[PDB]
Amino acid sequence: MLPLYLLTNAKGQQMQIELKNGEIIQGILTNVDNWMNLTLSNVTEYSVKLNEIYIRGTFIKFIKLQDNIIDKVK
Amino acid sequence: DFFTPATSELIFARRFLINYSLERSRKRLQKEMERHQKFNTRQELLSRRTELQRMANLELAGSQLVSTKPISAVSLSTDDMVVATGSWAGDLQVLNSQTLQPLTQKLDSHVGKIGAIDWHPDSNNQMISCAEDGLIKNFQYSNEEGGLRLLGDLVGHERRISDVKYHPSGKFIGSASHDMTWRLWDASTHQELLLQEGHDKGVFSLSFQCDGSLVCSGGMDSLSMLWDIRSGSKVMTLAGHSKPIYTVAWSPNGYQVATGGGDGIINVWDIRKRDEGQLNQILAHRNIVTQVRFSKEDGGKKLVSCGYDNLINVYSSDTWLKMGSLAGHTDKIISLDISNNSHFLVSGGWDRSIKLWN
Amino acid sequence: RTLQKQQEEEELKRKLKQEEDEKDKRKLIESGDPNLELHEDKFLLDLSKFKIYYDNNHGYEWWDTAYHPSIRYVAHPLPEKAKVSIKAYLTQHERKRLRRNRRKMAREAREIKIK
Amino acid sequence: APNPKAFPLADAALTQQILDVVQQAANLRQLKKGANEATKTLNRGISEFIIMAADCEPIEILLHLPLLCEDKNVPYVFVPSRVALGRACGVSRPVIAASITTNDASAIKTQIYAVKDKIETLLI
Amino acid sequence: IKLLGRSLQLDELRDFFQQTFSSLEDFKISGTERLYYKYVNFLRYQDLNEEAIKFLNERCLKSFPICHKFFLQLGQIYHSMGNIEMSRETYLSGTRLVPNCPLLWVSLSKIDEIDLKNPVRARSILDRGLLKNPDDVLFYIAKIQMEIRL
Amino acid sequence: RRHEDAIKRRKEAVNMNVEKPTVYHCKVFQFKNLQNPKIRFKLKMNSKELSLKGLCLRIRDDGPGIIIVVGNEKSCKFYENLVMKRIKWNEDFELHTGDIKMDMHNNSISKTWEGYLQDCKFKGWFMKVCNDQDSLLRTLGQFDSEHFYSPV
Repeated sequence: MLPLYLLTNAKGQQMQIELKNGEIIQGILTNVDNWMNLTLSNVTEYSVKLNEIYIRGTFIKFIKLQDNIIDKVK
Repeated sequence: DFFTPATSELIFARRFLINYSLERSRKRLQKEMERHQKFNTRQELLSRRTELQRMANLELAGSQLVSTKPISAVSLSTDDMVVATGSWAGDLQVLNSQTLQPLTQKLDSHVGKIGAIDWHPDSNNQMISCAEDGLIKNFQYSNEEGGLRLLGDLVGHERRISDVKYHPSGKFIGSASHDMTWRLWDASTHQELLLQEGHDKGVFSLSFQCDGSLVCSGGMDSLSMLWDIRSGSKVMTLAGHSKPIYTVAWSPNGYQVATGGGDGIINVWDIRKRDEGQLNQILAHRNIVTQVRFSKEDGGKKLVSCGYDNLINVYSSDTWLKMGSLAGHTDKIISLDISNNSHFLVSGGWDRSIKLWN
Repeated sequence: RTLQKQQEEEELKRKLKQEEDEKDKRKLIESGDPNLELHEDKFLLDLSKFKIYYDNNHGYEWWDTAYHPSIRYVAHPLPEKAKVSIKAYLTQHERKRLRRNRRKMAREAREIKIK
Repeated sequence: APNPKAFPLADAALTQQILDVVQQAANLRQLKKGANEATKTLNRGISEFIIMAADCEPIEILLHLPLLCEDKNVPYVFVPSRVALGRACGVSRPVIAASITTNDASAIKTQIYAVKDKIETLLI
Repeated sequence: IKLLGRSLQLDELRDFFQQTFSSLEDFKISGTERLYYKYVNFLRYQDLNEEAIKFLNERCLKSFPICHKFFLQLGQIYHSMGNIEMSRETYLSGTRLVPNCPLLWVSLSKIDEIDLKNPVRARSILDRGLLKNPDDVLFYIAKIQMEIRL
Repeated sequence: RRHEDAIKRRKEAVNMNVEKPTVYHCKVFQFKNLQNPKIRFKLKMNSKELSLKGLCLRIRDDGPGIIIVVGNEKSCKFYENLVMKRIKWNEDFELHTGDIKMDMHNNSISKTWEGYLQDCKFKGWFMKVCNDQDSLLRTLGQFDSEHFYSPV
């Protein structure tokens, strides 16, 4: 299906986000918009523990989803 | 057969019933006329909430053990002088209302488990009693003479009887038996006139409308059939119960009927409106409903119900909602009766002890 | 634009307080004068309904308005009236005997058959 | 009808449930058959409830018990057929009265309280 | 307190009491429930002083009041001097404050049947309390003991 | 093989031929607060497993509400067991979104009613929220039972 629709069905799931600066951001998804701007909970980054972080959609390289994303989503 | 019997003794009495229920119907509805004419929301609703608050604020006053078996029948005499109580090992005793100490000596009358017991509406201290035996007995009672002196001894039935009532005229005594028939009696010659088969099982309860017009008969078929004594035929067949109807009572005004069933749901039937809003159903007690009563001299407007749940609960004639739950019974509550002045409640149950509420 | 919006917001805010006050007034009226949550409205009698009702009854009551019925006779009508599977248990003697007979039939069947 | 006298008398469905509890407690050894052992359970007071038979003759021999049940405040019902009752008790010879007794460790205790509750519903 | 109690020494028991309260300046009601109870209990062992015992359980029962031991001891004040109305009323307020306590209902029904007599009020009391708390068996025990006394 | 054949016999045996037994066992419950999602999940899933014709209503979310259940006496009995015994209504639970801890000591459960009624008009078990007691009593009113909810 559609990626945005999949991130709409997926709420509150652990995933490992890759950004353009090259820093790992491992977090739990909260809300998704049409611009795929991500807000995560229980956030920890690699080159820092954070309760919540805002993520711009355009700065994202790729997203490592959990394996059950199809089961929990669909 | 339909309409087969002639019933000669009945017509002479039945015309007395059309005159009686006619004049008391007009008089009663005229009192209702003045009432609905003169009421208003303010002292109507404030007094209503006051009385309901009183019933909700009632609490167990006292208790007096009586019989070796449970107390099946509890009925307050006219002007709440004494209470008549029958048991399953047949004995019936009257106890002074307030002090609750037994006035009469132990009396063994009925052989089987005693059914309903009622007091004569004219305050003559004549109490009718039914039991497992086909005998229903009149008992003349006095303040001080001694014991209880029976007058009439009546066999109308083969199997166990259940509820006997007085017609408001006091000249007729209704008897509901586990036979297909429920019968109506004379308070003079003690003979049968009405005999009715309305049900495939026994008729477990009778209730006379306070104007004497209509008899609501709760059956074990889970049907309560409304029989005009004068019309000789049913007015309406109304069954909301899935289980046998273990009690029925008329509101002082014929505007409301209350049928306690074996479903624990009290079916309150307004028969003034025949095609709309007949039933107002009420969730009464955890287990089934034993006896239902009305506030009497208050002109109804307050109901009180007891069942095999250990609570005795109170209702109003309009909201029909639970104002409060009445504790005090360690065990099943098989019988209940209200003071005429509505102040105190007198009940009995498998606790084998009469109880009061003040 | 912002100012106008702000003004509008203020107005809206103002409007809510009056409604709250009205609700409080209603509750006060209710204490001494009915409550719908408790169904206290049901205590009200209808002069129109009861009046046109009794006039429709033409005096007396809907029971005896027919006073047409027959006094001469007494009805005894309509003696109006579910299959349940009957489970028949049985003794340990008839369980042991039953199993013994069945296994005897199968045993003799296989024995004579193979014979 | 199985006699005018005997009361209360359950229906086919509740009779089926009660007889099911009869066989079950009979498998748990929590049951006592017969009028004499029923009487013994009533006097001891360990009886949860009394089952009796409607079709039995004469009826009086089972009519001595209801007085004792009402004395001890224990519930009782009448199954229609003594043949079906004893057949549920696990005896070919028809039994008239059976008694479900009390066990605090019994696994069917909840079943006994439910059926007993419906019995108390019937008693009146 | 039990020792000097066995030796029966009024000055050392009383002075030691004042020492105990002076140590109770630290307050926080650690174990003090039985402290006040034994204090009023020996001040009961002496025949006199019963009035300042009333005031004593008025200030202590005023502070603690959930105690339900002070309601029993004070019902023993008014039952000790023979006040049936005072006793009864104090057991009523007591049962109103602590419904979970059987001893108050039991003593209440006792003073009902023995003093004001009648069975009626007593049976009513044990019934209403029983259905107030169904859990405790001591209430059924109360009804059974009352009945076997009847 | 007997196991698989039994699973097949049960799968084809789900609906059976079974008619309406009537004899509907009905217990209405009322609750102060359902906010704990675990509770609503237990009500949904358990009601679906036991096939209980009934419903669960509430006033303005956190506000009080009613539970109504109809069906076989055994199934409804088990339901009452899970509502009363298994479910602990006095409890702390946090809403997972951040998280917001809702600690309810006051929230409790009580059985308002138990008993049989003829002709259940519930076609299924329908949970709903109502913004006011009026629309709640109309929600009960579409089944022509107003009286299951008694405000106290």
